Amino acid sequence: MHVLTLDLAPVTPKDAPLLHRVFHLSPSYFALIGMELPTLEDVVRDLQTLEVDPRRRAFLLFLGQEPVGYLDAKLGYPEAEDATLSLLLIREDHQGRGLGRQALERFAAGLDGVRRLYAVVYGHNPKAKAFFQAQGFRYVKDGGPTLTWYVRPL
Ligand SMILES: [Cl-]
Repeated sequence: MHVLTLDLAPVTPKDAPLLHRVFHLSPSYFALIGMELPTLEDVVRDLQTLEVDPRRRAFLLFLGQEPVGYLDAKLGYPEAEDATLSLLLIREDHQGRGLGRQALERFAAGLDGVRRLYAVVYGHNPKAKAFFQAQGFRYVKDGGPTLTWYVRPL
């Protein structure tokens, strides 16, 4: 059986163990960007940091009770009127079923009053670049060797 509708649950520091597990079930992403899997202590610290920023919009992605991804954006960056998506991750066993597109469309639906939505891609990740272009994000610039910027009007 399949749950179809993806729920976007706002993340809090008590979610650290669940977000840790999502990252640990996504090893290929961390290898691609040249990083060890995050420690639980690292995930806690990162959640404490986003907790105190009123403009961060971060979510665990749920199918029923199962955490199957993570979405992290910042309103008001690069400009006050815009938003930027810094991470969209679907757990590796749930990739290729349209959940990335669903998460993006559900998130963008909530941004009436925002002007443009940027996405920043880290490292040599052409698969992610192909995904964002397919969803209507055009290339803006590269941000040095490690970063590439894309944008979609709302
Ligand atoms: Cl459903």
